[PDB]
Amino acid sequence: PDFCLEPPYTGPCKARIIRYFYNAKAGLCQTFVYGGCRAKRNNFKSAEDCMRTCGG
Amino acid sequence: GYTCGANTVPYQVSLNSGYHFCGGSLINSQWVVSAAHCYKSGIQVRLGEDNINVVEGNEQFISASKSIVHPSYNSNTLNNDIMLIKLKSAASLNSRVASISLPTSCASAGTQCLISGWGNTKSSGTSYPDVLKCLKAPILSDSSCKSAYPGQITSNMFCAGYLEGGKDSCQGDSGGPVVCSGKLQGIVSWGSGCAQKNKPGVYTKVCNYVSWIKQTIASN
Ligand SMILES: CC[C@H](C)[C@H](N)C(=O)N[C@H](C(=O)O)C(C)C
Ligand SMILES: [Hg+2]
Repeated sequence: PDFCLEPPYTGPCKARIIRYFYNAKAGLCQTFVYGGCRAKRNNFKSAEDCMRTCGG
Repeated sequence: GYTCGANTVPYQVSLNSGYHFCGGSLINSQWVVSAAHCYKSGIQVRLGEDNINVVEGNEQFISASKSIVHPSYNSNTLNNDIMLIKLKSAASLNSRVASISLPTSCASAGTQCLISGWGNTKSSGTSYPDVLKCLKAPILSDSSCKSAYPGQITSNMFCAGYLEGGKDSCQGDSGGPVVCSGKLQGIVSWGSGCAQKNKPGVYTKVCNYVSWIKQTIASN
């Protein structure tokens, strides 16, 4: 999945919600800050979701 | 930003889900106003906070019964970015927990307002405060807001801050107050980054919603 290679996107909104993204470089799911809106697909609510969809 | 001072913004609330993710404003004993993009499950509201990381003895942690996002919130344009939260139990209003009055009219450009939150304190970089931060910023003109953000500003939004940069609201601040002459005129909502030049913060225009908030609080 091609979206799994894409950099984490915080976006314009100003919430501080911890989510997961796939870090291709490290070969694992990492946490980042998500601003609460306009999320991109490399944005998961748990490691487990991230790993299931992206973990390659 | 500056350190507001302990319990100096008594209507400021932290929304917690295991950690601080948003702010909000107490509008009465049982109701909080926040942003629609702050909607989560399992919200715990924390009142009487200053240091969100230690327990200082003025706190009330109260869970949310109900969380009501505006029926016309658009996830994409961020229009109608407003949500109400009903507390499970009424708060005890004291000197460190007090609510904020809703506006009778809309505030004009050039009105200086207080914006407060536990969000990031570095424009570029990362630093989340223990204590509450405050920021005095003017309401900007519709004309300048729309030119800062072409085709993105609806009648339910306003800009506030400094075209120069370095003074803004950041991630962690959403849902939190913009209070102008004692009245809740805005909610911290979005921006293109933060504290960037020519890109002021964008705030939900609370004066357009006063009828909705009242009737919704009344019938819930
Ligand atoms: C609104 C609460 C405060 C002022 C935010 N979180 C903040 O510390 N902003 C910094 C600033 O000093 O304005 C930063 C430069 C965005
Ligand atoms: Hg920022």
